[PDB]
Amino acid sequence: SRVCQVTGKRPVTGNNRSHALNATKRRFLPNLHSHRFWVESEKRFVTLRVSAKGMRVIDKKGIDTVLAELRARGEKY
Amino acid sequence: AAKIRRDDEVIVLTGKDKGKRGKVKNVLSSGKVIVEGINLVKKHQKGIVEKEAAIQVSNVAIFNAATGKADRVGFRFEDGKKVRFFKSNSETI
Amino acid sequence: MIREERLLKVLRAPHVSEKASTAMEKSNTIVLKVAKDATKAEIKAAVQKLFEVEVEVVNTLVVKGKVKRHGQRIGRRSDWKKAYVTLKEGQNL
Amino acid sequence: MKRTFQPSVLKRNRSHGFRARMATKNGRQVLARRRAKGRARLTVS
Amino acid sequence: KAKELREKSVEELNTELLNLLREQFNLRMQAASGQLQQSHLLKQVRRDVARVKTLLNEKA
RNA sequence: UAAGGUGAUAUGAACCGUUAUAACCGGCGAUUUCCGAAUGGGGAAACCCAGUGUGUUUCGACACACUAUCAUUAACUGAAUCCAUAGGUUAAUGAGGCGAACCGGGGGAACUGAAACAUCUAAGUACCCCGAGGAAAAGAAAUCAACCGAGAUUCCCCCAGUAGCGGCGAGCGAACGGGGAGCAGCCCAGAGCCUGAAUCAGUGUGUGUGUUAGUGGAAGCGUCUGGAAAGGCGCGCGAUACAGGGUGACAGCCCCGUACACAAAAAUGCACAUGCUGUGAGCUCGAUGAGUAGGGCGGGACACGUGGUAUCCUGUCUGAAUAUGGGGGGACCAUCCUCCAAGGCUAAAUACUCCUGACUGACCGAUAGUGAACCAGUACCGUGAGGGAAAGGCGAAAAGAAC
RNA sequence: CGAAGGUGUGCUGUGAGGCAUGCUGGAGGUAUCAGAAGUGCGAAUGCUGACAUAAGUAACGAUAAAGCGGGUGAAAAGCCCGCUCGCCGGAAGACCAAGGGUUCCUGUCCAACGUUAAUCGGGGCAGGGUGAGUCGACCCCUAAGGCGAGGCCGAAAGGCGUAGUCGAUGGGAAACAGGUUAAUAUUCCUGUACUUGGUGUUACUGCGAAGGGGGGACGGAGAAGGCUAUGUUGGCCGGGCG
RNA sequence: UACGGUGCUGAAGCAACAAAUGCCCUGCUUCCAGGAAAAGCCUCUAAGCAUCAGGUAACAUCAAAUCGUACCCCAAACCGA
Ligand SMILES: [K+]
Ligand SMILES: [K+]
Ligand SMILES: [K+]
Ligand SMILES: [K+]
Ligand SMILES: [K+]
Ligand SMILES: [K+]
Ligand SMILES: [K+]
Ligand SMILES: [K+]
Ligand SMILES: [K+]
Ligand SMILES: [K+]
Ligand SMILES: [K+]
Ligand SMILES: [K+]
Ligand SMILES: [K+]
Ligand SMILES: [K+]
Ligand SMILES: [K+]
Ligand SMILES: [K+]
Ligand SMILES: [K+]
Ligand SMILES: [K+]
Ligand SMILES: [Mg+2]
Ligand SMILES: [Mg+2]
Ligand SMILES: [Mg+2]
Ligand SMILES: [Mg+2]
Ligand SMILES: [Mg+2]
Ligand SMILES: [Mg+2]
Ligand SMILES: [Mg+2]
Ligand SMILES: [Mg+2]
Ligand SMILES: [Mg+2]
Ligand SMILES: [Mg+2]
Ligand SMILES: [Mg+2]
Ligand SMILES: [Mg+2]
Ligand SMILES: [Mg+2]
Ligand SMILES: [Mg+2]
Ligand SMILES: [Mg+2]
Ligand SMILES: [Mg+2]
Ligand SMILES: [Mg+2]
Ligand SMILES: [Mg+2]
Ligand SMILES: [Mg+2]
Ligand SMILES: [Mg+2]
Ligand SMILES: [Mg+2]
Ligand SMILES: [Mg+2]
Ligand SMILES: [Mg+2]
Ligand SMILES: [Mg+2]
Ligand SMILES: [Mg+2]
Ligand SMILES: [Mg+2]
Ligand SMILES: [Mg+2]
Ligand SMILES: [Mg+2]
Ligand SMILES: [Mg+2]
Ligand SMILES: [Mg+2]
Ligand SMILES: [Mg+2]
Ligand SMILES: [Mg+2]
Ligand SMILES: [Mg+2]
Ligand SMILES: [Mg+2]
Ligand SMILES: [Mg+2]
Ligand SMILES: [Mg+2]
Ligand SMILES: [Mg+2]
Ligand SMILES: [Mg+2]
Ligand SMILES: [Mg+2]
Ligand SMILES: [Mg+2]
Ligand SMILES: [Mg+2]
Ligand SMILES: [Mg+2]
Ligand SMILES: [Mg+2]
Ligand SMILES: [Mg+2]
Ligand SMILES: [Mg+2]
Ligand SMILES: [Mg+2]
Ligand SMILES: [Mg+2]
Ligand SMILES: [Mg+2]
Ligand SMILES: [Mg+2]
Ligand SMILES: [Mg+2]
Ligand SMILES: [Mg+2]
Ligand SMILES: [Mg+2]
Ligand SMILES: [Mg+2]
Ligand SMILES: [Mg+2]
Ligand SMILES: [Mg+2]
Ligand SMILES: [Mg+2]
Repeated sequence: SRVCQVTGKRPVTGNNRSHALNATKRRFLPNLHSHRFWVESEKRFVTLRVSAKGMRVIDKKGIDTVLAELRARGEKY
Repeated sequence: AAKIRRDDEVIVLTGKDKGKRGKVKNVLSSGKVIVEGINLVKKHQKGIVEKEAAIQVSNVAIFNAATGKADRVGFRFEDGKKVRFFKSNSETI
Repeated sequence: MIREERLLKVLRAPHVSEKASTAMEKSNTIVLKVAKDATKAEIKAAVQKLFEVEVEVVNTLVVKGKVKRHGQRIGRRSDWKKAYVTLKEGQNL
Repeated sequence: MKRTFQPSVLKRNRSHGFRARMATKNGRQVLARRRAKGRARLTVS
Repeated sequence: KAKELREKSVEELNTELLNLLREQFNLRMQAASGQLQQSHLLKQVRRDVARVKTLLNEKA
């Protein structure tokens, strides 16, 4: 599914609104990218499907802290 | 417990045989009794046979031979065991 | 080898009919009603043990029960198993 | 003339039988509805 | 007859069980032939088998 | 608990029992085929076919048990690849499926109304999906208020069809504040001193108190009509019992009950009591939730349709100060007041009834009331989902009509 | 010592109505004054049930066709038996699959069912009847296709698919003739066979798969030769002399 | 004969000719549109076992379960009330 493994961002629903205010249902998808993250503690690459936002979280917190959070949830990688 | 029992002498309170006496031959689970010589019917048996029809148990009373009248039954415990007694004179049946 | 408990439940009844009587006189074959789940091996063992005869062969069939009206309501008799048990020549059950 | 019902027990059972009903959520909902209604015969089986 | 059967051992109860099952077989054959007037014996033996099996299970 | 009994249509047969192992009722056990989550593999449900281990064999075979999947944990093992990791096998523990409503969440119509119709409405309704519990959710102020003060959440009555929103149309529609129901507060983000004091869970065991069978339970006769009396007439009696039902017509006193008084070997809910097991309170000193608040863009939620639009949520791009600090007070600024987000738990008042017991009705009485008073979700119809009836009354007693 | 309801009759009010009473009925009814409504039916091509009309009318379902004698019976155009006639005969015969499920056979019954009668029936009731190493299924094997551990994907539900595992309409061992029941028969019996596997006894001996190879293993059309099923005729045998 | 059907016994039982759309034939000839799969089966060895198991043939013996089997089936029994 289109779910960020770091943040849990997923598709949300809302409306397209025309100039005449016609509402049609749409989705907003996360900006997801499969990315190979270097885990220097483990000396290997871990691939995560992450939002661009999730990538900024990894930059801020570090991959070790993030993977520990994933292990606590039971999110496997 | 049942106030009327098989082999009790009873007197008929109600119906065509009111006042007649007889022995309880059989007690039915329907709340009826066969009383000997009471409530006779002529059955057309595939001969014409005379036999007792069941009577409502509330239409017979225990017959008190001492007073010579219909009586009511009560229950009490004498020496551990439950006994029946005549309400009129308090004597164990 | 079959346990005696099992053998005492497999044979249900002798089957009585003109075909059964003829089977006995002409072909030395007894016809039995047997348990629905009885095998030819179990029937053979049970006959040899309990009737004290020597069995040549067992043929079996399942009789499908008849659909029958009792008053208005529809019912169905049970299926049952018939065994044609051929005895050896000089057994004489 | 050839009418619409051309019976085949194999096709009957594969299309509508108990195991066909059990194979999908929507088939299991059929069985749930029929049990709730109190049907004597849940399926064609 | 559970009080009497409870005095026995597993060996004796197993002996008693086969005796009852043999009796049950013989009565069944008599009943099928129409030489059993006493139909009440069928229930008696059936319930006796149940008693022995109950007590064997209790001791097991 | 008992003098009767072996469920019904449904008689019979063959029996069992009467002072206690007949039957019946209740507690606790035993047994509990096959299908079905169905779980050893398969399968057109109620069937077909195995493996492994044990035990027993009359050598033909037989019996019993285990063997699904996923998750977590552990052990043994183990690639590309050196270490390793992936992977493999076994073990333990848990899950799975079903269920009427209520509850939280993920999605989410249209008819319709606007006397057309697109904004708007219907409506976050119907419906689909996920998850839970006896309730759920919410909850201990970055809340309101207005310079006076209040003091978590929830529910009810007001405020008020008001203020507002609105093709300012149709419609939508608060809050502040007041009256009530109920009431309760805590913990982590951490070291120290100190003992394990507070109190919540699992497992006990006495003490009550209910639940699951039961026990006793008052007092009426005569006469008239009649097929029959419980009715009429006469004269009595009980009542902490004249609730109700039955009995050959309408019975306080014929029967079953009722008021009232009692009862449990066994299992069990609850409430306190004191153990054991884990849990640690108190105090001083310190700490105080960042890709967050806020912003830009798009949308959604707020009664509030972008409007002069505060506040909340966030798909996307960004991005603080962190108590000498920060949030809010309906554009915005200043002043003043008030609160402390980015961690969490928490009873009660509230919602509902598949189901169990008791009781009630200016509710129905067989075309009514459930579709169904009756062997009805049946017969019957349909490939299927699904649809779906009709049909009650002899008599007091079968005395159901011998001949 | 006769309630409601039903059905008559009489009286009565301006009306909706009311009162009385005979018969039926056989256990309920309810003044008055108030109170509440599922409160009044002729229509809605209204709804359900009952019953009319047309009408003893149309029709009795292939124009293959009947006739007679005897039987049984309450009764015979229809059943049974017989003789004759007619109809089908690449079927209107015979055997099956599919589908149905006792309709099969025997006895008994004729209400209903059978477009008539019915003694008859696929109708009612009862009893009987389906016998396998070799036929088929199950089973081994796969096709299309289905499901699918992990996996990849998807708001949820789910979608796809690997290893696998299912799935015949296809591939895979073996039985024939005769006889027999009211009703089964390549299943029973008689005679004569065959297949696969397990165990043991003897002999000789490289056996061993989840792998390799072979095989299984495949089209349309056409042509002709060799055959058999089968038929015809003769011979033979039995019977015939119209 | 219980007139439905049984019992008893039983001769000849050969040849010629004709002849399939059936068999030889999953053949042969020919054509283009170029005609399943997998197992059983045969054979080869690997790891392995190694004078043991296993293989091969004859001989003997045991096993071959379970379910279907009635009846209609171009039809009065199936699909069409
Ligand atoms: K609309
Ligand atoms: K309109
Ligand atoms: K009286
Ligand atoms: K009475
Ligand atoms: K009473
Ligand atoms: K932001
Ligand atoms: K401030
Ligand atoms: K109805
Ligand atoms: K009247
Ligand atoms: K009144
Ligand atoms: K009308
Ligand atoms: K007419
Ligand atoms: K006629
Ligand atoms: K077979
Ligand atoms: K099988
Ligand atoms: K002539
Ligand atoms: K057959
Ligand atoms: K067929
Ligand atoms: Mg819309
Ligand atoms: Mg045989
Ligand atoms: Mg068979
Ligand atoms: Mg399974
Ligand atoms: Mg299984
Ligand atoms: Mg399998
Ligand atoms: Mg409109
Ligand atoms: Mg619960
Ligand atoms: Mg909660
Ligand atoms: Mg202040
Ligand atoms: Mg009592
Ligand atoms: Mg009393
Ligand atoms: Mg009466
Ligand atoms: Mg904070
Ligand atoms: Mg804010
Ligand atoms: Mg923001
Ligand atoms: Mg803003
Ligand atoms: Mg914005
Ligand atoms: Mg918006
Ligand atoms: Mg505006
Ligand atoms: Mg502000
Ligand atoms: Mg927030
Ligand atoms: Mg009704
Ligand atoms: Mg009526
Ligand atoms: Mg049907
Ligand atoms: Mg009655
Ligand atoms: Mg009335
Ligand atoms: Mg009148
Ligand atoms: Mg009305
Ligand atoms: Mg009318
Ligand atoms: Mg009108
Ligand atoms: Mg008409
Ligand atoms: Mg006319
Ligand atoms: Mg005419
Ligand atoms: Mg005519
Ligand atoms: Mg005709
Ligand atoms: Mg004639
Ligand atoms: Mg004719
Ligand atoms: Mg004829
Ligand atoms: Mg029938
Ligand atoms: Mg017939
Ligand atoms: Mg007729
Ligand atoms: Mg007639
Ligand atoms: Mg018939
Ligand atoms: Mg075969
Ligand atoms: Mg496939
Ligand atoms: Mg798939
Ligand atoms: Mg999966
Ligand atoms: Mg397969
Ligand atoms: Mg096939
Ligand atoms: Mg036949
Ligand atoms: Mg060809
Ligand atoms: Mg020839
Ligand atoms: Mg001659
Ligand atoms: Mg041809
Ligand atoms: Mg046949």
